[PDB]
Amino acid sequence: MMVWTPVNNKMFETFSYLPPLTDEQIAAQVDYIVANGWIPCLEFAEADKAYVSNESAIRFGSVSCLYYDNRYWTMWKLPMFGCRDPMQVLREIVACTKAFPDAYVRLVAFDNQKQVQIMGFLVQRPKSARDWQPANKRSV
Amino acid sequence: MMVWTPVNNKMFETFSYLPPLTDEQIAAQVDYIVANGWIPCLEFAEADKAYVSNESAIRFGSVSCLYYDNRYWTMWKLPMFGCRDPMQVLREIVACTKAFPDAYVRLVAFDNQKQVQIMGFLVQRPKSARDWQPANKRSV
Amino acid sequence: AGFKAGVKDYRLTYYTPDYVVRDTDILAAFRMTPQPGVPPEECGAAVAAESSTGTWTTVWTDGLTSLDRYKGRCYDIEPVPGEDNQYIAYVAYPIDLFEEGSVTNMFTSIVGNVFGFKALRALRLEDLRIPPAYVKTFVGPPHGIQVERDKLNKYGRGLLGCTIKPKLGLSAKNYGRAVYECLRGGLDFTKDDENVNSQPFMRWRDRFLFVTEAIYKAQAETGEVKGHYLNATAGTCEEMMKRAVCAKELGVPIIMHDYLTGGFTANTSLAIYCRDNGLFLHIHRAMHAVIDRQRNHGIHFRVLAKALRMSGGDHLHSGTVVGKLEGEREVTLGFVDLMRDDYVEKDRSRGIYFTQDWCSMPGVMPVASGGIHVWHMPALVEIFGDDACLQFGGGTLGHPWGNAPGAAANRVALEACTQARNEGRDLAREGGDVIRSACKWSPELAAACEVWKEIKFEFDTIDKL
Amino acid sequence: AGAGFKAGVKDYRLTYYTPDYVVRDTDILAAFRMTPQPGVPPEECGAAVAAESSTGTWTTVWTDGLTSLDRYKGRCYDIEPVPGEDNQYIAYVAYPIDLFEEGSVTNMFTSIVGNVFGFKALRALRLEDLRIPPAYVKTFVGPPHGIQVERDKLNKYGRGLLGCTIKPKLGLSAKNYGRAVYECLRGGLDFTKDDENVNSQPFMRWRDRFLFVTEAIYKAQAETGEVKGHYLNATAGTCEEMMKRAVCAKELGVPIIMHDYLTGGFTANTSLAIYCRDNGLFLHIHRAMHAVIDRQRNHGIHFRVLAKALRMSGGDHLHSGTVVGKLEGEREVTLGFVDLMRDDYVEKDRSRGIYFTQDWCSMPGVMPVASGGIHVWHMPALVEIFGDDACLQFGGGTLGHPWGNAPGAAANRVALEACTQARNEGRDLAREGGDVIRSACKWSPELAAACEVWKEIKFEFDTIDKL
Amino acid sequence: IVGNVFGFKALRALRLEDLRIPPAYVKTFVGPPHGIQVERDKLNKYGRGLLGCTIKPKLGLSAKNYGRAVYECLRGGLDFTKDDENVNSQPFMRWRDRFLFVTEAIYKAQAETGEVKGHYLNATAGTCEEMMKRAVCAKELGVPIIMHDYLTGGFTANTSLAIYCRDNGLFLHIHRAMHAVIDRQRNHGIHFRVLAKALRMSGGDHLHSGTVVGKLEGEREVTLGFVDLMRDDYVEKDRSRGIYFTQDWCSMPGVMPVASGGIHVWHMPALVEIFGDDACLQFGGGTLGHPWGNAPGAAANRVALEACTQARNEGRDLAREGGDVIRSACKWSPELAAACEVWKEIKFEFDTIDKL
Amino acid sequence: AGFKAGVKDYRLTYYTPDYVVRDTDILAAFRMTPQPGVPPEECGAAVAAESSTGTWTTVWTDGLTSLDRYKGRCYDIEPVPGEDNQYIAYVAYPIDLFEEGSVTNMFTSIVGNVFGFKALRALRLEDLRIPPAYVKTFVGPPHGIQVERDKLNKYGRGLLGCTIKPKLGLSAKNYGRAVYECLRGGLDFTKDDENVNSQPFMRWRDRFLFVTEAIYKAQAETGEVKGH
Ligand SMILES: O=C(O)[C@@](O)(COP(=O)(O)O)[C@H](O)[C@H](O)COP(=O)(O)O
Ligand SMILES: O=C(O)[C@@](O)(COP(=O)(O)O)[C@H](O)[C@H](O)COP(=O)(O)O
Ligand SMILES: O=C(O)[C@@](O)(COP(=O)(O)O)[C@H](O)[C@H](O)COP(=O)(O)O
Ligand SMILES: [Mg+2]
Ligand SMILES: [Mg+2]
Ligand SMILES: [Mg+2]
Ligand SMILES: [Mg+2]
Repeated sequence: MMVWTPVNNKMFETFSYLPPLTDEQIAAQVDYIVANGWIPCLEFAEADKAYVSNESAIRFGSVSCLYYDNRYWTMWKLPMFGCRDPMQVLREIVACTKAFPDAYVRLVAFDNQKQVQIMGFLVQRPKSARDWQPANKRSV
Repeated sequence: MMVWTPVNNKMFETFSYLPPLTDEQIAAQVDYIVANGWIPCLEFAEADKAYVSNESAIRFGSVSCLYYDNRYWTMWKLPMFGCRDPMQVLREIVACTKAFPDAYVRLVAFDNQKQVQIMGFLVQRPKSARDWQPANKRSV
Repeated sequence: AGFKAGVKDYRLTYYTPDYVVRDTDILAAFRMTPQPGVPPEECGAAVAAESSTGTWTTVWTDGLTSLDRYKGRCYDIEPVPGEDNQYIAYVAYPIDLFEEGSVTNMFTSIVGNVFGFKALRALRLEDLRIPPAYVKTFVGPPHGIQVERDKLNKYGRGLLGCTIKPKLGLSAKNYGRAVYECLRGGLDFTKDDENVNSQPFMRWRDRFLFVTEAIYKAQAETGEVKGHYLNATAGTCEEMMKRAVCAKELGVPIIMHDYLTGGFTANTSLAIYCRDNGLFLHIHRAMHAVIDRQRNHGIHFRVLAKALRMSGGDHLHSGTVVGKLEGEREVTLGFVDLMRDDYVEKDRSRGIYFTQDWCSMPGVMPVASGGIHVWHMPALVEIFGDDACLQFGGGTLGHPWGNAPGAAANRVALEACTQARNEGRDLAREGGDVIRSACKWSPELAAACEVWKEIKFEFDTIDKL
Repeated sequence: AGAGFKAGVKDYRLTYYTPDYVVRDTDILAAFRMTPQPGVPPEECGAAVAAESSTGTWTTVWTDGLTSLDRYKGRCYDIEPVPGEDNQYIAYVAYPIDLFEEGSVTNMFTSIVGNVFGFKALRALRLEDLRIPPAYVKTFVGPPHGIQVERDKLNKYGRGLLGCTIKPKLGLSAKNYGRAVYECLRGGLDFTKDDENVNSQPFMRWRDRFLFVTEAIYKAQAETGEVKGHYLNATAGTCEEMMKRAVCAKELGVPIIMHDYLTGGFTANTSLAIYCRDNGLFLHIHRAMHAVIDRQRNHGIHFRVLAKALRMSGGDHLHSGTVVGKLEGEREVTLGFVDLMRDDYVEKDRSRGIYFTQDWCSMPGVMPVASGGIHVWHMPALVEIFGDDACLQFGGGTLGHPWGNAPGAAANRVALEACTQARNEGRDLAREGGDVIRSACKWSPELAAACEVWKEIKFEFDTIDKL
Repeated sequence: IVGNVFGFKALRALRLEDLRIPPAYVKTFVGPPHGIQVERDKLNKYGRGLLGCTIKPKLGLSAKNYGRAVYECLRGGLDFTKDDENVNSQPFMRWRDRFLFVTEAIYKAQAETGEVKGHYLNATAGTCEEMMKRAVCAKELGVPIIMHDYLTGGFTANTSLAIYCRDNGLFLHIHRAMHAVIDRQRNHGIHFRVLAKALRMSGGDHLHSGTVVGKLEGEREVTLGFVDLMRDDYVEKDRSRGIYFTQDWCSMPGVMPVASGGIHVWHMPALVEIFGDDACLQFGGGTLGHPWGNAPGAAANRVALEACTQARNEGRDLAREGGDVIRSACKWSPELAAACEVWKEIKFEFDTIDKL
Repeated sequence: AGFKAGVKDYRLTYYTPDYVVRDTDILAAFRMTPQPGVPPEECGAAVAAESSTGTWTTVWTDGLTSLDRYKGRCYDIEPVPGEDNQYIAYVAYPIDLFEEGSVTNMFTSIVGNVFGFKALRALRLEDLRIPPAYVKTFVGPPHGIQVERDKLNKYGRGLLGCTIKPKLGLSAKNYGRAVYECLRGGLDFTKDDENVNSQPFMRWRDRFLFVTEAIYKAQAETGEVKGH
């Protein structure tokens, strides 16, 4: 019996239960976005604004249902409308992480027919982050 | 495309989106106060009391609408009623910042006919502040 | 035309094979089995009459109104291939017949009395064409798929749920204990069993409190938004509402309701409350199979699913295809589209008898639940795509290492399958390989895979097209 | 080591088949007509039904050990073969009283019929009967009034009550509804009613109807000197609309509303029954949609269970079928559930479909309503089948009379009273009924005209829901 | 005053140009929930015009995308964003979902910038009951400001809403949707100045005033006249500005004029010159149409405003030197430079219908 | 198709002369007078755009949604016989644009801002096609003609009413006096003048009471149902 650790084992939604994505694995996800005609976009946040929190609810009556702070992150430039070139997305990942080397950065894609984000995963975490585990240390 | 930074890019209301005011630019603003017969006043706050916050709302029912802590700052002496001398205002800026070298300090002016503050801008921030950007680093 | 007292054939008034249906008419497809000696035209006409304006003998009061304006009309009859005494009778109902926003009223007319007529041996409502003009009278679901994903901040994969077990008999604190351990391992949701309401072994408000502690603990631990469907199902509307109110006041994301055992009137009220207070509403279809299992008699689930979409729910159970409960693949894919999509073309190969235009009513999240485990993951992802919630009750709480490892195994399997699909892999063929690959770096998945390796649910299907 | 957690799938019968279990007097009992898939032993199929309607799922869970499965588990304690069937069994399941929410029919159904009917391992399943123990019966408010109180408030004794659905079902205006109602009530009917599907609609909004019908009730009552009512439909899309309609009836001072308990639902129905108890309104229950569930012998829930459920949830009247009219209901089956609706104590009697002795522990009886495709010639049989404690309803049988509603009502009232008198005198209604009606025709021209129009009209078909 | 007389056969056309509302009648009205002084005081904003922005496209955005656009707009330097007048509750976006996501956006941008933020959440609805439910939700979220379309919703609903806002300390922004149906033609209808007076009496903290220079009509002198009628305590008769009667407001709070519609960075000097500091200037397209997105768009507008404000304060003539002020600011603001380039040639100059 | 910042003609997006209207679309007929130099196609397109989804310059957010799904469409333009510069511009609005049951919202879109555009000299909304699917979202009138006649028990002739005069200035009791005398002579109804609400010369509740006495007096006297 292995025990799933409650310390410091923070996750990051889609794909965070897999081993960290290789560059080839990231490129394959980008190919998927383009193959389907979705709109790629990058978003980022400083460490303090990375995980869901409750601080604004201090201002509320009994209306906190499905309200959380830090769901919105900051948009990198604009969604890449009309983008049909995976290499363009990969170059924006490089540009974004270069400008914000200490930020969390996620790649997302929008579908304008359903008007919803249709995919997303983390592409950078700050190297100072220690609130997460390697795949083989998630259980003990 | 340049990206407007969300880190640490705090502003300070009127004129905070311009390059920092020169002494000549500050003197010109003071001339404007005197030319219009408004009442100059200085206000100050320690760093912890500088920005709008919500802590008191813990004591509230559903009445937090347009309530924020740290809107009021501390009055330096009294509003300079009857002041018609710009040099007098400039000398009080010197005196205030000398007495409180680590405080935020803003110059304001009141109109007693409308009974409202009619102008205002920051004249000092503590040199330990690092939550703000120079004009050319506001976007990346 | 004077009033003539006495009995005459229904078909003289209610069989209109030349009628051109109006775009505002509600249409019904009935699988009809007449008694010997009852012509299908008469049987269809009887169904149309007694679900609309008519009774067994001529009434004089018809003359004060316009029967042409109001009557239901059997406008077409199809023989059923492979059946000597089965017909699809098509009935058109004018929109004027229905109370705006009332699924209860729609069912009362269309399925109220006709299933008990001596003149027929069996009757099954297969489908309903709900016209935009009637759809528009309904509030519909509190939120719907897009809004749900947006509030949860969850995209790019199926959602994961889990019913706490044993069904009954756990204390409130043990419920929260099980919930915390499930959520912290990677599941998005857990839930009350459909029959967990308020009972001597566990009173509802104690459960809501302990579960709330568990939701917030797992959320803080993982950094992912968590929920648990707290059951509002109750004996009275007043108790149901008390439970919804408590969830609101605890700030938690989601409640559930058993829409068929609680009923459409209670359900519609609850859905409205959820819209007004921003609570998600998970719908459990308890008792559906009493109604929808048999091919010859009852109401097909696709109609029950449309009815729920109209009455209101953010989630509705859809079956698994591969799990312990019945649901044939093509039948399921058909009603899943009817639950999620805005516009669904007629397609008899998937049991869709009518083109259905939902006129922007929000889509309902299908929930695949019941007798599924890690090895089913490739098929589930292939069948449902991303816009579904996949639930593993026993498939989590039956993991040899406990709830958290159980949750991790399911979450690993889901994400591996999702990644593989995204990479161009064929889940139908390579699914076993995807799971086996993931087993190499996930001991939690490897343990789950070992326990349930041989377990399949393959039986002759009753509800066939 | 004692009993540890062992992960994995095992047979349900290892835990949930207990053929030596002695049922407790507080247990809820279920009789399931069960058709297993080939290769599934009836013991395993019964055990699966017991498990998945109580505490169990498809694989072993560790959490069982935190509690006492022995205390909480449903138990398949007996399996009976069905005479004449190769693959049908009656599986008997006992559920501890602890499993159920007090006063909630919704919860009882959720456990017992929630998921088990959809299991791949079975081909068909039908709930035939439930034994509701006194200790569970006592948690329910039950019916707002019941038969005795109903007769007492109406001041009506010594005969069946007479009702009538207004027709056409839909399409009449509010004023025409009240017009039809007045003409029906004044001719001798005790009640009229909204059709089950008359709620609120473009051709007639509910509040307009309630108002005109109220005028009609009070006019007919003043004219005849007999208490009159009309079941005003509170059935609605939401609990809030349902309650608004009940409130309006209360404020008009009228006697009776109705609810479609299956299409509206048990949660709404129980709420309404409680409101009716608290404000002294009669609640007529229409069983719209029951036949979707209860028609077929091999699958669903028998009406007798739906009738018990209603009695617990609350209703003063419930439709019972006619036996002889346009809708199905076999005599012996019907007599069985009529007793279950009305009586305090009903002994096991398989020849009437009563699988369990049922003790109602003084919960009020529900008035059976015989309605649907009946006319004056049916009267002797109806009185013979039901006795005095029933409401007999003639919709078409009133509004289809060649002389109009009041003569139609008079014909029905004359037929009922003649049959009642004849029975009281010692006459055998089964044999002499035709003669009783013909005798009454000599001094009742209204009855004579009704008898002529419907002389040849019968409803005789092969019965689907057979014992 | 306007009930039946406009339809009389005996006349061909009739237009109500002005009303003299006497102090004794003014005093019977609650009036605006807060007014200009209180608004500035609660916001802690002084010394410059306020900046707003309508989210676009008008309709068709989801609740989450609405909040996304809102956060990006506010964080770049705008004080306010707003629902479009016709954004109420609809199939593509239900109101309560919007209120929630927008609330997240307001608080995010406020924490990021250290300046008080708001977004006018639309309480306009089909019924008084729906309108109130929306106002209540805003109150319970603790957000600063809602909006109402006073003419399409109506005066009875508006007055009720203004009283609720007074009693619960919510700002009330007023949109004048449908005014031009009534006030456009010289020969017939009701001049806007009367509609503005009516609003001031009924209650509103903001009212749209026109831009003079933007996509919608408003002649300079006409506008300056009713702007004074909206803001000031006492306005002398002045026919050269369409003021037919001396108007004494007897201390009823002033209403903040909102200049909105078809305006961009190059209009900034004229706007500041026309309105002065006591106005809210709104750039919808002029923000969400910036080539670099909402935050840069907002920054360009905020930079332009502050540059013009500084220049005016220094003694510069905005009417003459405005172009130079903007060009100077372009040298150190790449956001402003990019905005200036896109809209350089864009003007709205047409023959005026509503002439004195 | 990427985001391209800047101003382009409205007609490029909002003039769709080949559009086939849907049975759920709300249709508007606008009598439109463009400014000199503004083509009627561009003017009609501007009206369609600014009453639906569009503004004066291209916004990037269009790409997050489907403009095709939501945009108002000027789908036809008719010249007006006898007019050199007047056109009927027909606009179709998708049902999705409107709040269910809200006349306020319908007016806000269709007549909210477009009448004030500098690019046009005059605009008049002549007609609206309200489709059944939108009609069905409204409660509508409390009773309507048939129900009204039925509750009043009045058939076979026009109903008769009467506004009390002078418009303003009568006391509550004199109002009731005038009302009683009117109703008793054969009128079915009398009424408050439109501007009679509550005022110093007559407060509403006093009037309601005196009028009520008058209604019931005239009803008892005549045997006919009366109202005010
Ligand atoms: O009670 C149960 O069996 C479940 O909790 C699943 O348990 P497991 O995950 O342990 O199998 C669900 O309620 C059923 O899936 C309902 O069936 P359906 O979704 O078909 O309506
Ligand atoms: O809608 C009808 O057909 C009735 O109004 C009877 O009309 P008639 O009197 O004209 O026959 C009743 O609702 C049925 O009796 C219901 O069936 P049941 O009692 O079996 O539930
Ligand atoms: O819907 C619009 O057009 C606006 O959102 C402006 O959008 P842009 O910022 O993109 O131009 C405003 O409502 C108008 O200013 C109203 O006109 P007015 O102020 O004259 O009442
Ligand atoms: Mg369950
Ligand atoms: Mg009926
Ligand atoms: Mg707008
Ligand atoms: Mg008048």
